[PDB]
Amino acid sequence: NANLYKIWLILDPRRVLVSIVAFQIVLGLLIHMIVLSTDLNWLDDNIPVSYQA
Amino acid sequence: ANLYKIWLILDPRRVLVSIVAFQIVLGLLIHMIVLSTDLNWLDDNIPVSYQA
Amino acid sequence: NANLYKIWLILDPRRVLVSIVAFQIVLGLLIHMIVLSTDLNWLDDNIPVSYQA
Amino acid sequence: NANLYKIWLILDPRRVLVSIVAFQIVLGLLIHMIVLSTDLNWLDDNIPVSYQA
Amino acid sequence: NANLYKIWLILDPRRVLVSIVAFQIVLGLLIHMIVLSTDLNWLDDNIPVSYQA
Amino acid sequence: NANLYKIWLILDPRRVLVSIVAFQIVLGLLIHMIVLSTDLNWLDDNIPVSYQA
Amino acid sequence: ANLYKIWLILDPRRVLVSIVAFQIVLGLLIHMIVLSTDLNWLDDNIPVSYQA
Amino acid sequence: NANLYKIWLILDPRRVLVSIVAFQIVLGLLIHMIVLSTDLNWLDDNIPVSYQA
Amino acid sequence: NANLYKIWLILDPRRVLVSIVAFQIVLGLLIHMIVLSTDLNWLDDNIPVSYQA
Amino acid sequence: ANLYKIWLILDPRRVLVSIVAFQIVLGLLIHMIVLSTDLNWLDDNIPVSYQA
Amino acid sequence: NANLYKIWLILDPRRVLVSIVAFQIVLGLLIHMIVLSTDLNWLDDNIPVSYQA
Amino acid sequence: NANLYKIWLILDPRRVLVSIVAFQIVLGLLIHMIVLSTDLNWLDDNIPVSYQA
Amino acid sequence: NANLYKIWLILDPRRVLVSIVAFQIVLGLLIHMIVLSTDLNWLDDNIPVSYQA
Amino acid sequence: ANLYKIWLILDPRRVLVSIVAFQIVLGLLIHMIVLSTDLNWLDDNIPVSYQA
Amino acid sequence: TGLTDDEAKEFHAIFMQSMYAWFGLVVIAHLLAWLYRPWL
Amino acid sequence: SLTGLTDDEAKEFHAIFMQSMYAWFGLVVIAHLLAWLYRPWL
Amino acid sequence: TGLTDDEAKEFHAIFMQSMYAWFGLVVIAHLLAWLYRPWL
Amino acid sequence: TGLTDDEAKEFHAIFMQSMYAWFGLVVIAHLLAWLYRPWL
Amino acid sequence: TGLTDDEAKEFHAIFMQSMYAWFGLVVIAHLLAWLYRPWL
Amino acid sequence: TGLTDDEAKEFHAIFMQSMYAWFGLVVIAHLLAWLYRPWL
Amino acid sequence: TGLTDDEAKEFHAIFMQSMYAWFGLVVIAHLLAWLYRPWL
Amino acid sequence: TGLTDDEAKEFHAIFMQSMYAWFGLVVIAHLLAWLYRPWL
Amino acid sequence: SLTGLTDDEAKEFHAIFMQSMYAWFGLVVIAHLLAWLYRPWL
Amino acid sequence: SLTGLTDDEAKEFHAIFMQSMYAWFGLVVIAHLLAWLYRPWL
Amino acid sequence: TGLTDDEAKEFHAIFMQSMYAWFGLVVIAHLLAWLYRPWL
Amino acid sequence: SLTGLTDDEAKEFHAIFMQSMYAWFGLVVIAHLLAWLYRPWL
Amino acid sequence: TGLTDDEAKEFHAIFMQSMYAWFGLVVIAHLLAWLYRPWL
Amino acid sequence: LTGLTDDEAKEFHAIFMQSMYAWFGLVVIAHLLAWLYRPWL
Ligand code: BCL
Ligand code: BCL
Ligand code: BCL
Ligand code: BCL
Ligand code: BCL
Ligand code: BCL
Ligand code: BCL
Ligand code: BCL
Ligand code: BCL
Ligand SMILES: COC(C)(C)C/C=C/C(C)=C/C=C/C(C)=C/C=C/C(C)=C/C=C/C=C(C)/C=C/C=C(C)/C=C/C=C(C)/C=C/CC(C)(C)OC
Ligand SMILES: [Ca+2]
Ligand SMILES: [Ca+2]
Repeated sequence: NANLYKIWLILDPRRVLVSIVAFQIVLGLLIHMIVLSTDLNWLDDNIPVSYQA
Repeated sequence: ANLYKIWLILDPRRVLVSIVAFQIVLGLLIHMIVLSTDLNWLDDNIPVSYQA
Repeated sequence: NANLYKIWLILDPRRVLVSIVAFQIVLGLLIHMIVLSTDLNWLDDNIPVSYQA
Repeated sequence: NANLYKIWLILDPRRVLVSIVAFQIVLGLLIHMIVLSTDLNWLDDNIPVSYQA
Repeated sequence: NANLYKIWLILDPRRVLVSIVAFQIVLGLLIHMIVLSTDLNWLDDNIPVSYQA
Repeated sequence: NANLYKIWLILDPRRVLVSIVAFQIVLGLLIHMIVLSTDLNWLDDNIPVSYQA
Repeated sequence: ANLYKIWLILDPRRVLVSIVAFQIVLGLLIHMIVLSTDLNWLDDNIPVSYQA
Repeated sequence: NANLYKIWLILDPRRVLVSIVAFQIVLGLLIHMIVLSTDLNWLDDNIPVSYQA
Repeated sequence: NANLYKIWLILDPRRVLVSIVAFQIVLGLLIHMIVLSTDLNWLDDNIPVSYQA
Repeated sequence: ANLYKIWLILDPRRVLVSIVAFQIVLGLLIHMIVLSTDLNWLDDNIPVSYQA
Repeated sequence: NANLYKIWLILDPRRVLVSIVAFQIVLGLLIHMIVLSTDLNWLDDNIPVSYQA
Repeated sequence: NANLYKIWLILDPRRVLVSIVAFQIVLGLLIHMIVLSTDLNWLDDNIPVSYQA
Repeated sequence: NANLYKIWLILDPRRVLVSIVAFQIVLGLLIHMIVLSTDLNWLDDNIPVSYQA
Repeated sequence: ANLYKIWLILDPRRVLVSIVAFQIVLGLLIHMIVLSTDLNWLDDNIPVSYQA
Repeated sequence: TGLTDDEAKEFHAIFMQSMYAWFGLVVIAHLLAWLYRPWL
Repeated sequence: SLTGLTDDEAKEFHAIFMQSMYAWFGLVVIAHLLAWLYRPWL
Repeated sequence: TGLTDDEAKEFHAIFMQSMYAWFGLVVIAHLLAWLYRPWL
Repeated sequence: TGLTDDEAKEFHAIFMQSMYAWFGLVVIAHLLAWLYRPWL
Repeated sequence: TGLTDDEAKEFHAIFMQSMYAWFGLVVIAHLLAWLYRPWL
Repeated sequence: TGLTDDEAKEFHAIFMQSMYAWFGLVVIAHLLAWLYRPWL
Repeated sequence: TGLTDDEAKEFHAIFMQSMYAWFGLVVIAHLLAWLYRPWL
Repeated sequence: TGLTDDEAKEFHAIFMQSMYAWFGLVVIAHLLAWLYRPWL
Repeated sequence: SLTGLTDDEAKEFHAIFMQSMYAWFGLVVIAHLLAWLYRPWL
Repeated sequence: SLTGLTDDEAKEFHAIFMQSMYAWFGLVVIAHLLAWLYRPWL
Repeated sequence: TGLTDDEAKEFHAIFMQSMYAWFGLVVIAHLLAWLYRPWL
Repeated sequence: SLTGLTDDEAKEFHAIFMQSMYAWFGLVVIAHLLAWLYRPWL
Repeated sequence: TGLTDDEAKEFHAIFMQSMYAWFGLVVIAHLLAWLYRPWL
Repeated sequence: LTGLTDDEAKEFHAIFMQSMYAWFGLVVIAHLLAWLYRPWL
């Protein structure tokens, strides 16, 4: 809609930005945790070579 | 046709905050629920197994 | 009776609506979990085909 | 007696209705949970057809 | 005695009825749980027939 | 003595009645549970007949 | 002979309440103690065993 | 000394009597429990006869 | 010294007596606990005779 | 081009404190995470084993 | 030094005496318990004779 | 920039110094503990000679 | 320096003395336990003669 | 050369108290750490075992 | 409690009537339960 | 009174409460009849 | 408690009557229980 | 609650209409679920 | 406690009478228990 | 809430438009997920 | 405590007399217990 | 919130352009991650 | 004084305290003599 | 403004913040280049 | 503490005398304990 | 100025802070050089 | 602390003297302990 | 800030430096003795 800019007359910009930043950082950490525990792991998969040997 | 008066009872700001929080929590919960079944897309060796 | 519309002169509409919404969401989640626990499961039942294979 | 309608001059109607609603909902949930665990279960009894097989 | 109707000049009626109702409901639940655990059970006793088999 | 009726000029009647009622109910429950555990049990003793069979 | 002045120091009502409570608790405790010895009167198959 | 009666000008008689009574009752209970655990027990020692037989 | 009687101008007699009596009772109980557990026990040593024969 | 107004909403001091704390915590977390994989640089006997 | 008697113009005598008494009692108990657990025990050492046997 | 010295018009110097000192001490302890558990240990590696043996 | 006697214009003497006394007593106890735990024990080492036997 | 002004920011009394407490705690910690290695001086049977 | 005497009389009458009705219902229910599953 | 309700309000509330409770009991009875026709328990 | 003397007399009379009725009921119940399942 | 009579009547009308729509949606959903996996 | 002297006398008399009655009841009960199940 | 009537109408219009856009996105995503990994 | 001197004398007399009676009862009870079950 | 209308317009413009830049960077990163390790 | 006692009261309390402490110690000594005559421990 | 800063102060702070952030990112990039030259992980 | 100089001096004299008596008693007790059970 | 320091005080503090930090980093570098000379880890 | 300068001098003198006496006693005790049980 | 004047800071700094240097000298001597007893490196 063209009159969507009035959303900032209801929501306080400062809290919106702080919540966005915190939620994005937490989501990044959580998704990295989730991906690390599958077969898509990039650290402990001996590519290119194995270094503990 | 007079449903637009629902905002004369419920405060819009709290409604929007609750909707956003509930939708995010529901998305997380449903993704975790689906991950644990046989519909998993990460640890299902498609297209190729990478650890091996 | 035909004078049932006076129930809103005793109960506050706002709290009634909030309680209804919360109770319905909680009941929906609870019933979906209960149905998932039984043998009516639709996710992990190998229909139409097994994917972890 | 025929003068029972004075029971609302001692008990407040609003709290009476709220307590009735809450108690009935809790009782319904509790009775369903109790009946589910016996041999009257309607979900996990393979009727009409077993779906996980 | 015949002047027992003065018992309500010492005890407040509203709290008396609230306590009676709560105590009776709790007693009913307790007696049902007690009876269920004995050999007088009516649910898991395979009468008239067995539904899980 | 014959002047025992003065005991109510020292003890408040209302709290006396409330304490008596509560103590008697608790004692009844406790004695029924204590008797149930011994060999005087009347529920799970297969008299007149056994119903779980 | 002047022992009746003991009630000018101790409050009568609290004395009576304490006496009643202590006696009830003592009765329960002594019945518990006796119930666990060989003086038990309930589970001693006299006059006849009923769970049989 | 002969002027020992002044001991009540320092210690309050009421608390003295209450403490004496409470301590004597607690000591009686404690000594009875202590004696019951030794071979001086008078209840479970089959004298004069054994009743659980 | 000969002017030791001034120690009561520093220490309050009442609390001194209460502390003395409490500490002595606690010490008596503790020393009986300690002695009862050694081979100096007088209760459970079958002297003069064994009563729970 | 008017992004410099972001400091008329966010307080400069708390922003700097939060950045410093978050960066330190992230550095510790990533070093610990890397230490537990096969990319470890301490317990890999390179260039030589010292305990032996 | 000869001017040590001024140490009571800094430390309050009453608390000093109370602390000394409490610390000495605690130390005496602690040292007796420590010595009891070594081979210097005087109670359970069968000297001059065993009493339980 | 060349106007970085204005950073002390925003951050209080005293708290900055205290935080720096505390963080450096904690980091030193943490890094000295982390290295000790690896094969770079300098205490328990029998160099130049074993002392317990 | 020769003007070290001004250290008491910053540190309150009373708390300094109390802290010194408490720290020294605690240190004495701790070092005694540590030395007892090791091979330098003087109590349970059967010197000069073995008691308890 | 103007380093003597650090006492115009930091209070001397708390500085000395913190220094003393930290040094005592560090001394205790390092003695415990050294005691548990093979550099122990108490239980190393030198110059002679005493409980033997 | 603040109740007068006539209010006490009326409350006692209604309380007695309700308690007797409740007891009659319990008695009927126990008669049915005994007819179905005797316990004594 | 204690609650503040008048007498006519008490009468009206009692009438509506009785009607609603009777409707609820009728629905429960029908549901139990259906459940007995499906899965007898007694 | 604030009670007068006549009120104390009336309360004592009613209390004794109720206590005796309760004890009579308990005695009858125990008689029936002994006739069913003797324990001593 | 402070509501007048006309406001209560209007709220009742809208509440009844919305609850009926919700119940119709639920009924359709259970019809589909029964057509997929009969449970009774 | 605020009690007078005559009140103290009356309370002491009633207290002693009640204590003696209670002790007599206890003694009778213990006699019956001894004739039933001797413990000493 | 303090909102007027015109503000209520405007908020309702924007809320409904945004909710419909969100639902359209959800149904497109579910169509893609069904074309990838059928579950029913 | 607020007690006078005559009150202190009276309380001391009664306290001593009661303590002596209690000790006599304890001594008699211990004599009986020794006649039943010697422990030393 | 106290914001005027022109301030709301300016904030909305900057917020939208920043969100679009962030989404573009995320899309590029996901393209690289797919070119390295395909998951679907 | 801190406790509020005068000097004569202090003297009287000291005399009575010493008398009571000595009586208590005498009783303890007699009891320990009897306990030694029964069960020597040293 | 809510924070209380003027416009020129905001501009100066933004300039210095950008300069410092870019320097920090350059150092991070160099460190990651060295770490890749030592132990390749991808 | 509020003490004057003469009070401090008198307290010091008595404190030293009492501490010396206590130490003498301790020394005698350890002499006896060494004559019974030599630990060193 | 939130912290209440003048411009000249800020300049002097920055100079002293920079000097002390550089000295600390020099000591750290020397210590790490010695540690690498003794026990190489990379 | 409120102390003057002469009081500081006096306290320093006494503190140093007492600390030196304490250290002398510790040194003597450690000499005896080394003469009994050498540990180094 | 702390209330100290400009000369008190100089005096405190001089005494603090002297005491810290003495403490460090004692530590160095103790570590020298420990190295002659138990060489750890
Ligand atoms: C093989 C190893 C060697 C050894 C190697 C070394 C080396 C190397 C060093 C020491 C040092 C010390 N060793 Mg060593 N040491 C050994 C075995 C011991 C044994 C033992 C029983 O085995 C003991 C008791 C000690 C004790 C000591 C201390 C004398 C000293 C540490 C003091 C300190 O930390 O300063 C504390 C500093 C302060 C400034 C404290 C000031 C005191 C204040 C006034 C106290 C007030 C109390 C305060 C407020 C706290 C309050 C507490 C609460 C009220 C409870 N070592 C063995 C034999 N040891 C160190 C040393 O000598 O330093 C000179 C040192 O460098
Ligand atoms: C086989 C299963 C599929 C899958 C099946 C589905 C299905 C079906 C759906 C999703 C949806 C989502 N999936 Mg997916 N999804 C998969 C695996 C993932 C993984 C992962 C690491 O594996 C992640 C991180 C995600 C993440 C996401 C989100 C983009 C989205 C849920 C957001 C939400 O809750 O909105 C709630 C947030 C708000 C209401 C806040 C307001 C919205 C803000 C302002 C706008 C942000 C973008 C918005 C979420 C739109 C997303 C579209 C994206 C551009 C793709 N999916 C796999 C590959 N996924 C849902 C979706 O796409 O919604 C459109 C959805 O219906
Ligand atoms: C074999 C079993 C079927 C199944 C059988 C049923 C049956 C039967 C029902 C549902 C219903 C629902 N199912 Mg289903 N459902 C299945 C698996 C799922 C899965 C999943 C990941 O597997 C999800 C996320 C859902 C989710 C849903 C919700 C859309 C809905 C419950 C919402 C609610 O409680 O409203 C409560 C919320 C409120 C009252 C708030 C007020 C209304 C708000 C503003 C709007 C709510 C959105 C509305 C519910 C959307 C409905 C549109 C379509 C019917 C989807 N189902 C499987 C495949 N499901 C219920 C339903 O459809 O209701 C209409 C329902 O009766
Ligand atoms: C073999 C056993 C049968 C079964 C036997 C029975 C029997 C017998 C009864 C129920 C009743 C109920 N059952 Mg059933 N029920 C079964 C399995 C289910 C399952 C399931 C997922 O398996 C669900 C979700 C339900 C749900 C329900 C509810 C509709 C209802 C309890 C509501 C309540 O407590 O009102 C309490 C709430 C209030 C008092 C609040 C006031 C009223 C509010 C405003 C509206 C309430 C909703 C109303 C009950 C809707 C009626 C729907 C129709 C009856 C279908 N049943 C199986 C299939 N069920 C009871 C019932 O039907 O009551 C009429 C009942 O007597
Ligand atoms: C073999 C053992 C017997 C048995 C032996 C006894 C004996 C003996 C006694 C009871 C008594 C009681 N038993 Mg029975 N009882 C048995 C099995 C049961 C079962 C069951 C499900 O098995 C239940 C629910 C009960 C319950 C009861 C209560 C009716 C009563 C205790 C009430 C109370 O504590 O008053 C305390 C409450 C108050 C003081 C509050 C004041 C009074 C209030 C206003 C009304 C109280 C209700 C009144 C007691 C009902 C009496 C009517 C009839 C006597 C039944 N019994 C079995 C069959 N039972 C006691 C009794 O009958 O008392 C008269 C009693 O002496
Ligand atoms: C082999 C071990 C001996 C034994 C060896 C000793 C030795 C040795 C002593 C005791 C002492 C006591 N023993 Mg013994 N004791 C034994 C077994 C027991 C048993 C038991 C059930 O087995 C009991 C209950 C006791 C109880 C007692 C107390 C009478 C007394 C400790 C009271 C106290 O702490 O003073 C604290 C009292 C107060 C603070 C109150 C102040 C005084 C009051 C006003 C007067 C009341 C009487 C008072 C307790 C004096 C006791 C003398 C009695 C007349 C016997 N002994 C066995 C037989 N017992 C101690 C003692 O006799 O003290 C004189 C004592 O020295
Ligand atoms: C195989 C993996 C490599 C390794 C790969 C990397 C990579 C890649 C990086 C680091 C980075 C760091 N590594 Mg490394 N690192 C390894 C092993 C170590 C070991 C160790 C004992 O093994 C230590 C103590 C460190 C410590 C460090 C820090 C210097 C730095 C993280 C600081 C930070 O989070 O700033 C956050 C603090 C702030 C933002 C506060 C503000 C700045 C303050 C005022 C000054 C900070 C000092 C600055 C970071 C020093 C950098 C100079 C040199 C790079 C040393 N690494 C192993 C050997 N390391 C990061 C880095 O170098 O950043 C430049 C980095 O990108
Ligand atoms: C093999 C080991 C020896 C033994 C070796 C020693 C040695 C060595 C000592 C003691 C000392 C004591 N022993 Mg011993 N002791 C043994 C077994 C016991 C047993 C027991 C049941 O076995 C008991 C109860 C005691 C009790 C006692 C106390 C009398 C005294 C510690 C009190 C205290 O800490 O004062 C602290 C209290 C205060 C400072 C408060 C102030 C003073 C108050 C007002 C009065 C206190 C009473 C005073 C201690 C009386 C002492 C007189 C005689 C010495 C008995 N010992 C065995 C037989 N015992 C210590 C002692 O005699 O001190 C003089 C002591 O040095
Ligand atoms: C093989 C591994 C080496 C070793 C490798 C390293 C390396 C690499 C480093 C250290 C550093 C330190 N090591 Mg080392 N270290 C070893 C084992 C030890 C042992 C031990 C018992 O084994 C101890 C107690 C220490 C202690 C120390 C500290 C002196 C210092 C860390 C202090 C700090 O965090 O400053 C933080 C404190 C502040 C910021 C407060 C202000 C400082 C005050 C005013 C001045 C105090 C002295 C200061 C710490 C400088 C020390 C002078 C000399 C370098 C000793 N190391 C072994 C032998 N160690 C670090 C260092 O030397 O820094 C200079 C360092 O880089
Ligand atoms: C104000 O007053 C006016 C003027 C109105 C006058 C009125 C005065 C009146 C009416 C006064 C009335 C006074 C009364 C009735 C007083 C009664 C006093 C009594 C009964 C006192 C009894 C005292 C008993 C004592 C103190 C006994 C002490 C025993 C002790 C401490 C025993 C300890 C034993 C131990 C620790 C044993 C341990 C050994 C074991 C074996 C337990 O260890 C495991
Ligand atoms: Ca890799
Ligand atoms: Ca050694």
